[PDB]
Amino acid sequence: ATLKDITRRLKSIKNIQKITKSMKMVAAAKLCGAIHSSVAKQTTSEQSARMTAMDNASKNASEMIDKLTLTFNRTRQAVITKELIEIISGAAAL
Amino acid sequence: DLEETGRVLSIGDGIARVHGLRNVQAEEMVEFSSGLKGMSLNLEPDNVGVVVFGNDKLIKEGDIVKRTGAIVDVPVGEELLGRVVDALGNAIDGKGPIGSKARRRVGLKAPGIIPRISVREPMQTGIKAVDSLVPIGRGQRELIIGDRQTGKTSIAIDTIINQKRFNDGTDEKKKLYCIYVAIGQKRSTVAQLVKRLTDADAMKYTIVVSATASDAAPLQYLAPYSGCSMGEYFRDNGKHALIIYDDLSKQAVAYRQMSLLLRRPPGREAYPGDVFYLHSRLLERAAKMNDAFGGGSLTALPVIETQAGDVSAYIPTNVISITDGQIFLETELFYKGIRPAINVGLSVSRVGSAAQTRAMKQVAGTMKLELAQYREVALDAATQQLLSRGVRLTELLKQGQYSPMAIEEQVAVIYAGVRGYLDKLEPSKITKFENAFLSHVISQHQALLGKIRTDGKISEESDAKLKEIVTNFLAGFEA
Amino acid sequence: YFRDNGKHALIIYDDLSKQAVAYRQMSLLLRRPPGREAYPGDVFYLHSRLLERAAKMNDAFGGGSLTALPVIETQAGDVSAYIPTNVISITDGQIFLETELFYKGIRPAINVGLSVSRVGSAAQTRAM
Amino acid sequence: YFRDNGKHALIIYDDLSKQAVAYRQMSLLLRRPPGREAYPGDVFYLHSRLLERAAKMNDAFGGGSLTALPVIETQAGDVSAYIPTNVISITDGQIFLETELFYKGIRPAINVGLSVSRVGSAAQTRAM
Amino acid sequence: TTGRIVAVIGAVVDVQFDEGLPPILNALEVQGRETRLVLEVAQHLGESTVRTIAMDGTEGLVRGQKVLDSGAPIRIPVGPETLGRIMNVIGEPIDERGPIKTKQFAAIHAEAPEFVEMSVEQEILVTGIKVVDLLAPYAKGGKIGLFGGAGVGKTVLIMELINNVAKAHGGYSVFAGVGERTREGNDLYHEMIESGVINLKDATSKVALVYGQMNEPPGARARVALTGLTVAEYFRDQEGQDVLLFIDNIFRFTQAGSEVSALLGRIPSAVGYQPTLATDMGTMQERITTTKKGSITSVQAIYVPADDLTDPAPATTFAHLDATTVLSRAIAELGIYPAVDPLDSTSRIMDPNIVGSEHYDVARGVQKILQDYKSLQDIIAILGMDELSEEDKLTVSRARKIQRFLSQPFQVAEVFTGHLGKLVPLKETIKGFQQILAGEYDHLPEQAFYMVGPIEEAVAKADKLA
Amino acid sequence: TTGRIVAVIGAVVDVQFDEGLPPILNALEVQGRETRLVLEVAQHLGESTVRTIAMDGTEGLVRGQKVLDSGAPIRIPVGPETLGRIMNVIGEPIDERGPIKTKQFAAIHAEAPEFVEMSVEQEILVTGIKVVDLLAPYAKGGKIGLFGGAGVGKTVLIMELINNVAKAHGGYSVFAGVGERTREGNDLYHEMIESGVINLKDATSKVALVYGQMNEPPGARARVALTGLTVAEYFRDQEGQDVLLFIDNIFRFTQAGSEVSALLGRIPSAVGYQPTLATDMGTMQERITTTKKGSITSVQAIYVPADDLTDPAPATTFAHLDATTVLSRAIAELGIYPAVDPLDSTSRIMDPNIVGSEHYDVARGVQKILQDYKSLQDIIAILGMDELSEEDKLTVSRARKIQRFLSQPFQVAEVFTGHLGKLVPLKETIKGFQQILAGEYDHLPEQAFYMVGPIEEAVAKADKLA
Amino acid sequence: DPAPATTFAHLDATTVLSRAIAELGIYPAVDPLDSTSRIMDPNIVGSEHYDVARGVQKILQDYKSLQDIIAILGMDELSEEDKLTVSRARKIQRFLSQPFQVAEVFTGHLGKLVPLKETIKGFQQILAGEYDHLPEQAFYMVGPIEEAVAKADKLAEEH
Ligand SMILES: Nc1ncnc2c1ncn2[C@@H]1O[C@H](COP(=O)(O)OP(=O)(O)NP(=O)(O)O)[C@@H](O)[C@H]1O
Ligand SMILES: Nc1ncnc2c1ncn2[C@@H]1O[C@H](COP(=O)(O)OP(=O)(O)NP(=O)(O)O)[C@@H](O)[C@H]1O
Ligand SMILES: [Mg+2]
Ligand SMILES: [Mg+2]
Repeated sequence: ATLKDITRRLKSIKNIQKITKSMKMVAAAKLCGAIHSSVAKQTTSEQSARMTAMDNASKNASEMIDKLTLTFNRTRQAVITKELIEIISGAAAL
Repeated sequence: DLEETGRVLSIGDGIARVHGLRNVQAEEMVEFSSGLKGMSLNLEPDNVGVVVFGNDKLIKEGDIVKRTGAIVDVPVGEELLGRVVDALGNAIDGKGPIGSKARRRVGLKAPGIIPRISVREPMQTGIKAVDSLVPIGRGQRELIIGDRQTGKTSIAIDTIINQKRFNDGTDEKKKLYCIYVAIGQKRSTVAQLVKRLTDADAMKYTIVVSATASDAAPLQYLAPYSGCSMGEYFRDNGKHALIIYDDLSKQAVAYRQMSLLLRRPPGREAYPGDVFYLHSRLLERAAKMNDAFGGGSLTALPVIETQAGDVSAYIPTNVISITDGQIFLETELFYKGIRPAINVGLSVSRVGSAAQTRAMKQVAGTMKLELAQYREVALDAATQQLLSRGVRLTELLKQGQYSPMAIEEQVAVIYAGVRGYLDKLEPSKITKFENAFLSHVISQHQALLGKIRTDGKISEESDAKLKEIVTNFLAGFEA
Repeated sequence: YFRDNGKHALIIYDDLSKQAVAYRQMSLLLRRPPGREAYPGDVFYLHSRLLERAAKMNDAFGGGSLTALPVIETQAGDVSAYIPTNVISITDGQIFLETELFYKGIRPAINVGLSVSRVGSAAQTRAM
Repeated sequence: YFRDNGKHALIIYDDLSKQAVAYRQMSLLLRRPPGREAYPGDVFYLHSRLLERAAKMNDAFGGGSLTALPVIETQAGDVSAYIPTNVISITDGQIFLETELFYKGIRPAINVGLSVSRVGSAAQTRAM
Repeated sequence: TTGRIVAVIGAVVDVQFDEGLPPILNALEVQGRETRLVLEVAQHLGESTVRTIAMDGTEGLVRGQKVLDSGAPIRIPVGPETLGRIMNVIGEPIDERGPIKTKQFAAIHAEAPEFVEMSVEQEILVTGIKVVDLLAPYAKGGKIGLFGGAGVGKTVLIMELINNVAKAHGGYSVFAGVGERTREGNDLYHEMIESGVINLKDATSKVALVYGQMNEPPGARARVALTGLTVAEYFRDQEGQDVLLFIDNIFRFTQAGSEVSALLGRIPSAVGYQPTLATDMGTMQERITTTKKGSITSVQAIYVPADDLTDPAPATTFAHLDATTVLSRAIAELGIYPAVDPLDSTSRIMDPNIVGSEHYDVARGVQKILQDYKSLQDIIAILGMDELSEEDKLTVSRARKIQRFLSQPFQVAEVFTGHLGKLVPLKETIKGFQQILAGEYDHLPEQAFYMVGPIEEAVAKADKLA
Repeated sequence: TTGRIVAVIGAVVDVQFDEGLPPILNALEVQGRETRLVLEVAQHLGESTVRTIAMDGTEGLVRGQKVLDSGAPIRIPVGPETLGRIMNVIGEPIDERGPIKTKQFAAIHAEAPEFVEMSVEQEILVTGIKVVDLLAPYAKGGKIGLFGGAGVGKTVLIMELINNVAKAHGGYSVFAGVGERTREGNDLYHEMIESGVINLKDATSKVALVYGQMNEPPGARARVALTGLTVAEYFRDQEGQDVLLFIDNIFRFTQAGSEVSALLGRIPSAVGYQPTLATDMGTMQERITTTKKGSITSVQAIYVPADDLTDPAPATTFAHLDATTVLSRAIAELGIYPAVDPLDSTSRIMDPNIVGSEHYDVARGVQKILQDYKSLQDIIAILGMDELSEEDKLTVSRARKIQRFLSQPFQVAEVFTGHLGKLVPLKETIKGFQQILAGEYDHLPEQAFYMVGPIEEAVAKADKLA
Repeated sequence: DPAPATTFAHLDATTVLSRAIAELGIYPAVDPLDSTSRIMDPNIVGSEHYDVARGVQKILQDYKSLQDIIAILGMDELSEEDKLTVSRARKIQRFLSQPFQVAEVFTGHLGKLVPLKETIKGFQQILAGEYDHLPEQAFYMVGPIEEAVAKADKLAEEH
């Protein structure tokens, strides 16, 4: 963990999250899961699947963000705590 | 006179610097002018550091300090039952003096290897989920960990309240004196707690040591230890006790205050290096004595409050690395209605199996497995049959508050779900079915329950009959 | 002076962030007790007394005013940092600026969603 | 000694991290205030002082040399940590190994992506 | 006994008393100053020297300047005549309406009620505000976290509560402005005057104001919560009332604490707060509960640092809360007032064994219908609100009637809203929503439930608007 | 000469001497005490005063109390009569079986073997555990470390290793309990008397037990390891035998060191630890080793506080190991036991010239497919597995069967797995995997490879599933 | 970091280097979105010079916004309008790189030196859409905008 990195993945996954939710609606209005998958290996459906896919994808990102942020703060608190103990050890060493 | 006395050189930071006391013992109780008491913590060439067990603002430079000539100890005994006292053992329920005739140091070291034996007697919490999936044994330590407002305190209260059915018996070897320590909580909650305990007629076999949010750190720091000594009384004299340190998480931050105040170098999350010893020494004192030492025991259900369900946090993992299992209470399960919110897949009982009654073992043995298969898969007739069992068994482990069940009734209610007399029933009703089914068996089948309570086993004779009692009930069940 | 004489003055303190930095240096060099980010414990008391000094006086005192505009340099936008936190609270509102909005073309680079004056319409003629 | 007698010596400081560790321990028990992660104030000088001694002498000084391959250990792969950046910003480049390339089968686990030599061509024979 | 200042380092002052030494927490009076400069004792350094934290500037102080031991801690005026008045940290009136002529005085430092003095009964403090009383009841003698920045109805909900509790409970109220901004502190004063809660003429004032301005030192800002606390205690232990204590920004109390702590040179705990965090919060919070004599309920506005609920400050504060009133701009926009979020605001006491099974099932039904309607939003918009089964069309409708019935016109809004405020008794609210849930009032238009009082005014409003 | 206590702080005790100052490490005996209380001289403070560390509680000590200099460090019994006995830090028996009549005694402090006594012989030590056997084989005479977080798998593993290895061992073993659970010693003791590795009647016992559990004060837990260590050294050198030395949690040795370092007057290092963490540790780990005079197969359980492998403690422990078995909570939470990290456990013995190219080539096949699956987990969590090529899906699938095929039911855990224990041979493990990789079982379901012994039992379980 | 963050205000012009950029083999690794200058005013460099600069920076910021969108979708969803800017971003991005006389030993190419005016023209034209028929590579590591076309030609013939 590193505040710099977490902050990077959060932003990046918050972005992804936004784009996927947008795609779920477009689909709704109209990657499509295992649709093209099935027929090759062997609309209504196509959009169905795309709706579903982005949906889950949207949740899966939010559940991921929700977990990164906790790690964000835990780690945010830790850094402050670290910086402080360092600051005092030097003072108590004078 | 400076051999048994001393003047206070300074008072601030939470530690009182005493001059004199040339004869004090480290960890010795001392008395100030104001009647307040302390402990000799630091013996130095020109002074003595005294942890003050109470409001240290009442101590002023010059105050006389006297030796009690004793290493900190507290009153102990059966006379403490049904009472409420503070960390020092002083009764605080207005009901007057304590008839205590014995004392015991709070820092006694725990029993060694020799005097022990693997837990083996049931520590029936009366809680279905617990007494079946995470079976506690007398003498074991089972951490109760979870976030604020998850139901931790219940797991414990229902447990104490459960014992009553045993203590109002004749056989002292099945009774369970209880001890509830309150660390850092609000007085009102304690107030509300014993009042509750009183109504359930539990306080008579219960001691309640309290060191609330208003009490100086040291008091809270201390409390758990004192309640332990009291518990040890029963342990070492052949009796069985159950002490509940309602969250050490707060005894830890209370200790942290003294550590940071005594200028001890901050570590992980600012805690001192000894926040682990703090909890390991205390909890090592809970144990199951073998026959050559009385056969008694001390079971400790400590409570740890996690932050956002982060069991990897410092303290949470310490205690976990001390106790014999954890009962994880998930916030999401709670606000979702699953109460008790016991995250089974995560919880454990590293030592409660051998201690579990043969009755449960039978039904619950298959239930942990069926919930295993279910936890995995959660069309195809195969898995469809697994998901059905799963959501039913799950609703079974659902339980109310303040109403611990009897171990025989459990095997009865569980017995249902395991054999399958719920497959055809619908979820939303399983709970309505339970309350009905259980109140039915209790009333019309004291015998069967009695044979199971007495055989602690569901013999082939008890089984056949229990099958009947359930089949001929489904028929007359009003969806 | 203007605030007490019926006149109105707008004062701009370019980065109190830097001032704080100076205060700390003196604090730590005198050996006071260091806290978060090594800043002294009364660093907040440093900006609070300065920021309150601004005011819209009553017609009885002349009607004069001292409006303040302190500047806070954040790091990577961390506003949950010690001094930014401080000031944010001490003051009446915030006009948040940002690089992304900048090179994007949005100049001045103010974040209408994040910026906020608690005084709102109070100082906004009906025309506006 | 070799670098000063028209001979070439290759030195390997197998683990300056541990060296930094020991240095910190010593400094701590000499009662000098601690610092970042508790190391001394001059941990940088600890290594910069040692690595500069590596060098290519001219013909007037024998024309010999001393090349160093100090080895630095990172935790959770953080080339962006104290000591690690301390040395990096000293040596003329660096070879970075990663556990990820190691299991994929890339042994030696050298990640070209981050591995450079500030000598480059200057140090290669015609054919190669 | 007289002391002599021997050490001044910012808001910290060490005084040497040759003979009688002043206990910890004892207020000392600095001699030779225009205004009054109080120094609260904090430590006995030894050598007849004591350390302290000033309650106001320390510029001008000189080593040797005389200092007087007031004999006890900081005492302030208590009693009826404090209501309507704005009190300083040390008890001084700052509303310039002259002296605070009281016969009584009390110390800001008082141990919390003892275990026996404790109430064991869980009663619900009726506010008369539907959402509150129905979805997140205020535990009488309990703390409630007020969530919501500004411009969401905070100042209105605060006074209304002052009004209701006064009208339906006879108890007064105190407002401890911890770390208040002189500006909003002024705004609040007049906003209250023009609301009725404060009267600069006839003693009809229902609230006592106590302020701890930001320009005031950490020492000052730390004690205010107690000064205002001591004030409220009088009305509970002396007049047996069920007071209401408002601490706007309990956070700035905490922070105030850390700054004192640091100034005193103590080693910070995790995240830079004071080691004493929990105890600082303990000693004060615990002075707020139900006693045999009466009770004090307190609404404390809370600031979550970095939006992190786990940060020490709040997390240390959530240990003392029984409820949370969450204000929401999302709600305020829809025109729903109070903008209390019906799903984020909650209560510990919202348990059958406490609010009765009946009351429970109602609050639960409303929470679940809103939850159901909040989900549907997707489908409704996308998949179109045309393929909604019977059970799907009623939910959305009923939920909307509920959602709006959750709005209530405040008596303190009369001044501007031009509408008689309403104070709904717990009985009326339960049945009101109890029915809506049944469907008894499905043959009515939405606006019928918007901005009303008892369920009656819903139907009466329906016919008129046809 | 007589020394007197001049100061006591927890477990650090300053003793002043008037004549004859005890050298460092020298063991002083505190006078006037019920049970033997040893203090270990840690430093010379000057002014004829030494700072020591107590090996037991220091309650009751009084300044001026006399302390005697034994004239030598802490000496404990070593020899065959220790076998079957249980001893504490200072070598006193704690199994209620009377004195331990050994001829020789040994100081628990000693210098590590010299560079010329070092052994370079590498020879695998098959354990029956597919994951260890496969990816990071243990070495006879090697230093095996088992890292794991609170409740992940250290103990159970050490136990299984005592089952699968110790028993089939022709020699003496030494188990050192350090800072762990006392009831565990209890468990161990009685499990050994059962199996018979401990005999209380005939003198055939093969295990020596040293204990200083989490109930002990810092000075003890800080030295117990040296005691168990010293008892192992006798068997190795003064007898030239193959010695097994288990130590359940050497991390406790360091942790303990931190508690006392504080009190010793040492400025603290990173994360609060002591400056001497590295050295302190070295002077100990270096003694735990095989020489030319004999062998020591050491297995050390290592606690990872807060599950942080970068914590100075564990971090600093890796360099001292010949083999590392890293346990993961994330893996454990997926119900994979032993929760061994296939991608973070290492063995200096994982060398083709040593375990063969067939073994090494499969090991790397497994760490490659899992590594490749791990790099796909980023895509799987957002876009599911419909966004993976046909090739990808294939590896994901084989990884999942390999992951599971890595689990295994240990005898010591039958109660939690509900499966009869399994001891898999080496060839069988090589084979089992060569096959899953070659795609030979790409038709069987994942759940078929979970919790099974050889590959054959992966198939059986497949049919049953139908 | 305190050291550098305190050093900025002391400068009248800052050129920030970026590992990210260097990693894309672009040198000097100057960040176009984090390098600023006090004289970057239209009334000091004229309007033509200024507009193009901000025009560069903007299209480069827009391109960062599409980095995400295309990170999940692929290069086939952007309207012909957006995918057009992405294609110009790349070229403008690459045209910012430049061989240094001092860095011959590194790149292996002949360091070029560009006159101001030839630089503006250079980017003025690319932003215009003129060179949308030329491959990106044509703009990578060159001098004035011409060599681009020239290299682009040497690139056509080789294919
Ligand atoms: N078994 C249960 N069934 C239903 N409700 C329950 C149950 N256990 C607890 N609760 C409810 O949850 C609330 C508080 O639970 P509690 O026992 O205090 O949990 P906790 O984890 O100890 N939290 P706290 O002590 O407040 O930090 C009570 O008010 C009950 O309404
Ligand atoms: N091989 C295994 N098979 C099944 N369950 C296991 C296994 N290893 C560990 N566990 C589970 O994890 C629990 C405790 O593991 P244990 O061996 O005590 O861990 P530990 O590393 O010693 N942790 P601790 O001492 O608390 O720091 C057991 O109760 C099991 O439920
Ligand atoms: Mg609780
Ligand atoms: Mg273990």
